[PDB]
Amino acid sequence: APFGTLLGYAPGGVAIYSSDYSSLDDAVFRSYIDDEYMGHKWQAVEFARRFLFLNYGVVFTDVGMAWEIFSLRFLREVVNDNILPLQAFPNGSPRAPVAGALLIWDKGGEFKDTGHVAIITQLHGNKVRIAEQNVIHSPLPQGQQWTRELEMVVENGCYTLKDTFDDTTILGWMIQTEDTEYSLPQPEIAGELLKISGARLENKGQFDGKWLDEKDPLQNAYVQANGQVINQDPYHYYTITESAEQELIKATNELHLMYLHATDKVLKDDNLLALFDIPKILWPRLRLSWQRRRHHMITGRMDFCMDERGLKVYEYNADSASCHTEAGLILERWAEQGYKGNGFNPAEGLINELAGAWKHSRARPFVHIMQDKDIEENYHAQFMEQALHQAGFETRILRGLDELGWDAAGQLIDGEGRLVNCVWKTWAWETAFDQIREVSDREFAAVPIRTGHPQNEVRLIDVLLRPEVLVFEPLWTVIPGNKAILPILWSLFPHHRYLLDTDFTVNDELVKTGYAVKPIAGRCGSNIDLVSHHEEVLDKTSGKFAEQKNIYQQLWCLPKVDGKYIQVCTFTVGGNYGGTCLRGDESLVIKKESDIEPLIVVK
Amino acid sequence: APFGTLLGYAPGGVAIYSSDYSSDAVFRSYIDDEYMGHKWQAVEFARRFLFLNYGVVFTDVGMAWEIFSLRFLREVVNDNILPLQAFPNGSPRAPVAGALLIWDKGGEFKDTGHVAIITQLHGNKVRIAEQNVIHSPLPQGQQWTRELEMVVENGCYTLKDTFDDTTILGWMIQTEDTEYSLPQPEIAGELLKISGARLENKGQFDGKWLDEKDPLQNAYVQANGQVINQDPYHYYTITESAEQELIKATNELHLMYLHATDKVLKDDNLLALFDIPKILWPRLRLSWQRRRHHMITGRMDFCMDERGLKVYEYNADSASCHTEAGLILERWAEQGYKGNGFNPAEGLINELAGAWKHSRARPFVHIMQDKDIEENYHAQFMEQALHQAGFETRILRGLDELGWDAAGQLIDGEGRLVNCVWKTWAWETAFDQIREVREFAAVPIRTGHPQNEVRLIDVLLRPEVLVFEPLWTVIPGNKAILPILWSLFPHHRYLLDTDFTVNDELVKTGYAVKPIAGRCGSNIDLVSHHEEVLDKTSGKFAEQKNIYQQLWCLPKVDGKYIQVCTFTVGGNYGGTCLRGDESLVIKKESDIEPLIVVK
Ligand SMILES: NCCCCNCCCNC(=O)CNC(=O)[C@H](CS)NC(=O)CC[C@H](N)C(=O)O
Ligand SMILES: Nc1ncnc2c1ncn2[C@@H]1O[C@H](COP(=O)(O)OP(=O)(O)O)[C@@H](O)[C@H]1O
Ligand SMILES: Nc1ncnc2c1ncn2[C@@H]1O[C@H](COP(=O)(O)OP(=O)(O)O)[C@@H](O)[C@H]1O
Ligand SMILES: [Mg+2]
Ligand SMILES: [Mg+2]
Ligand SMILES: [Mg+2]
Ligand SMILES: [Mg+2]
Repeated sequence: APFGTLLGYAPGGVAIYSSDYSSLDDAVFRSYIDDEYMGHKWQAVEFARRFLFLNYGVVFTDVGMAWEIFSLRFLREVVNDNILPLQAFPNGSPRAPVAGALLIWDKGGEFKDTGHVAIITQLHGNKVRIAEQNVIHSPLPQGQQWTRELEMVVENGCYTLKDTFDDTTILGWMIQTEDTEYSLPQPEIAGELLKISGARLENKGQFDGKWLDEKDPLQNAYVQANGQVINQDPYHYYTITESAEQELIKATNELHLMYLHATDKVLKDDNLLALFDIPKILWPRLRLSWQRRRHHMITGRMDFCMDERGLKVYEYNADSASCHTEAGLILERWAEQGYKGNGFNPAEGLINELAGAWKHSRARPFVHIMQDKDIEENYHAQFMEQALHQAGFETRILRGLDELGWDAAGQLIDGEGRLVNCVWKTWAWETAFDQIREVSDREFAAVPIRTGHPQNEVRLIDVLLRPEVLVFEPLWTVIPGNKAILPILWSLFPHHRYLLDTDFTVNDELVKTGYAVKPIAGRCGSNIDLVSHHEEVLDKTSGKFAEQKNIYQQLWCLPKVDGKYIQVCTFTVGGNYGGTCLRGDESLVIKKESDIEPLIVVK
Repeated sequence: APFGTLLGYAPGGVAIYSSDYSSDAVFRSYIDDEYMGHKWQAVEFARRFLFLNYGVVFTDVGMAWEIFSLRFLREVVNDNILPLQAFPNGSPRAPVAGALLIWDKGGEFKDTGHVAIITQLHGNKVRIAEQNVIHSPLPQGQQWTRELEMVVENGCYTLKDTFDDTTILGWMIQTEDTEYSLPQPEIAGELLKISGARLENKGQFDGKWLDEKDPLQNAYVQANGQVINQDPYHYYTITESAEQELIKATNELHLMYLHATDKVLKDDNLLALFDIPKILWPRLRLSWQRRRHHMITGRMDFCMDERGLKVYEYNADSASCHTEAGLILERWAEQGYKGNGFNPAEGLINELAGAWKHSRARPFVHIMQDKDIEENYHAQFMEQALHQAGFETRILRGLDELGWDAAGQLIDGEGRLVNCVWKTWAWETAFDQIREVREFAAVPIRTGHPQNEVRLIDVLLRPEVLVFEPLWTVIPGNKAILPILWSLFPHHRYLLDTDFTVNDELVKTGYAVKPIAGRCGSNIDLVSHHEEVLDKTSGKFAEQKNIYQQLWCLPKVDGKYIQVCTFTVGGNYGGTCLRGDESLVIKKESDIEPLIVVK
């Protein structure tokens, strides 16, 4: 049957289409049910997820290949962002494969690389019936709600299934419950596959002069701020196994959910929100932003620590994040100029990933881009405008605020006399939050913004907080961006493998392990204080946030490879993994002036 | 400045438009799916300000002065209810900024009254931001319309308006602090009495007073001939005071009811009390979330009299008697009424059309009714509203005309895909078809069948089909919610103590036993405080769970027991009607009584 042909339904009346493409017949491939993404039309995963959502209102995180599903340990309940537990069971197990359970196949034979995922509709005395997409492309029998039957075998309490193929491996089934009995543990990876490795290029004088094309305005923009220099030794680059990246993608999609699951919890209790030191006048605004703009986050960066010790996360820059051009364009150019290998730059598709985000965002036709007057932010801004243009939107880059002004009534318009109602800022939300605390001793009934002024002096706050102006990133991003959320994440996912015990007061265990003091609203590594268990200040950086609240996070020093400390950074575009990049530095603390270290994933 | 001209903004960037009409749906002001008011009255700005700045809103009200009588506020993002206090102009409680300032109708603010927002409080005056008082631009960047003179004498704060014939009721603050505040006003039971009357038997109803060549009117006749009740020359009346009361009571209980629904769907232990097949629960939740604002109409059962105003149930699901108060009674009054009074359910047809316009319903709506000449006009009365709303309709009587195609897609007796459906059928009926059956992995509906034999669930629970009323409505329409409303709003003036067991209290006051998912007064058991069964009705729900509601027998005016019913159209009062009965139990076979409101 043709691609998209309704072949029939599964229990509850869930459609099953023919995913049969054909070299004889890009965003339209996204399957959505309202604002919730189901998958890719019409893979096995898309159906599996849509089945669970339409029938149980739950969904499993984003996954590259279907076989990967078997490694997940939880599902998300949509209507409340609540996380439920998911258990795994091997083929041939005491825990019986009940109807509604997930059945996963491992890449192999009939499912060479992708693997497979299906749903069990009904169990029997010696056979189970299942529903699945992308494996059968012919219209099912009228009324039959299952695509294939599988010979089950019950022996002394052990349920085993035999597929209808002779070259496929049925991993097992998955059930949503707290009863861990008979289940398999959460797969931890071999630390050795997580270590960072350094390497060098054959110095054929590849980066001796103008290797960065200055014809390209974007690259020339980069130079204007950094010249023809990415990092000290441009002939040296690090690498990570494909196994390691997979891990990163995994830990990125998972921590994203966790972060939102906690963001949603904080906005549901004034006792927690009260900890982020955010102007009480904005609380209602935060909650509204969280509710109506739940899926509007464009991108964010996650700081990690990776090596033999395992993978841990330092912070999640969900509000403002740079380094997009670096791992995005410069490195591509770097590789294109000097890397003659088989590896690949993990951020070689960030621009495209962004355009996709913007297309599916509800941003308006014309988007004013707000940046500071730092020539250092010119390329970051132009890098995004490019993505925006690729998405089709129209833009105009605003440098500073001198161009803004109000009409007679009080409407926010730009220099050319146009109305500003949708902006993408490079400005941190915290900066706007400060223009509020300046006049904190006044009793204002609402956020103190100007809708008019003699000198026509517009302020950052007089824009981002102007009700009818749509902003990216959404206001709620400030919550998962504030480090005050770490203690809560630990409180919610205690002892999680990617987490570090964090608290507002140097508790007891932090003491015996050492810890890092970090301002909740900081960044660029400012005012960071590392204290080991021997109560010795391993390092201390200055900064302006020296007067904010702090949080204490169990120490977990960055690894040192080839004379530098290497931190790993993954990107999140629209909630899913978007790429990776390294940030090396002489000190344990990555600061603003750290360098970008070329990275190549090898197989 | 002409209509809808931006004059300026209030603190927080809340626009203020010129509501100069001198220069029909287009007038509704929204912010997303949430209603803000009528463009561009005072109430509109006041509400939009509270929603934009604090994420809260206040219930629908006829006039602005009516705000002062409210005692709650709804926080959108969580459908949670917040307490609101009212203070008189001259109260020790200073009028802080962000508070509502209500003007009682009078002088400059004749019949409407008025409401504004206190932006900044000084020491000798205050500044406010209103909307329907001016109509000219505001000074460049001025975030306030007027400054009012505040006088402070011995702990008390007073305010003088700029007009000499206006009356300032006071301000309102959302606080738990109840000091200095005004207790919620109550109405003298004497105005709540239901009076009886009679028309001049000039012989106006002795023959064919029903047009009959009006598909609707005729439809009605095919089921009941030319009769509405026993004596067409007798009617009842209620004061405008009582109607406004009935309206206030409706709007409030509606919110109260959804607050309980939102709660029920957030706690498994609670939802478990309704006996709704677990398999559906996820659907229920999903429905509440996505269909929150898609309810079209519901009906409330009230006991009104000197004693006060109590509500028995809220038929949020399968309504009824719409045509009655809606049309027939209009043909009644038109035909035989002379007085100045009016029918409280006249513009019901328009209220529904309005609700339908703003519903997200698909373009072609299939109307599903059972095969009873009785439900015909109810279905055809609704169809007319849809048509006035611009939607296309096709009435399906029974499930025979339906069928599937090769793939398994639902279609009507003309091969058209059925995707939008307004049902008269009760959701509980569908639920039963699920109880009839295996450890099914989902709602057991059919997508194919040898005889092409479709069932009710095979339609209502089919994903791509958009049903009205949405699934979540079965919660507020299930009597199990009563015990919860009591737990949430203890001794609320409109609620009656209800429990799933005859607690001590009920025993002393007497009670009514009623099946949680029943209707039409089926299996109703009324026991007195003497412990004597006052009345009993048999029924088809005898076996399901019950709840006990403290007895509170309907009044008896002119030989019959009069019960009052209010309609809800889009979560707001849509009209009123009566239902008399020889007995204390209103049933499916009870008559409708012409109701007239007089001032
Ligand atoms: N001849 C022109 C006279 C113009 C008088 N303008 C005085 C304005 C005064 N204060 C107001 O307009 C507020 N008016 C109101 O109270 C009115 C009545 S339709 N009600 C509505 O806005 C309905 C709101 C709606 N019921 C809701 O619930 O939000
Ligand atoms: N718990 C920790 N253990 C060891 N080093 C840490 C820890 N937390 C932070 N650091 C170091 O400090 C730097 C700054 O902390 P980070 O969490 O990224 O905040 P930001 O960059 O926003 O200031 C990191 O890049 C890392 O090198
Ligand atoms: N607490 C009560 N005290 C006295 N009569 C009651 C009480 N509750 C219900 N009734 C009577 O029983 C009838 C049926 O109850 P109701 O709550 O409307 O359920 P339904 O009409 O759906 O069966 C009402 O119309 C009313 O006359
Ligand atoms: Mg960092
Ligand atoms: Mg940071
Ligand atoms: Mg009822
Ligand atoms: Mg009733």
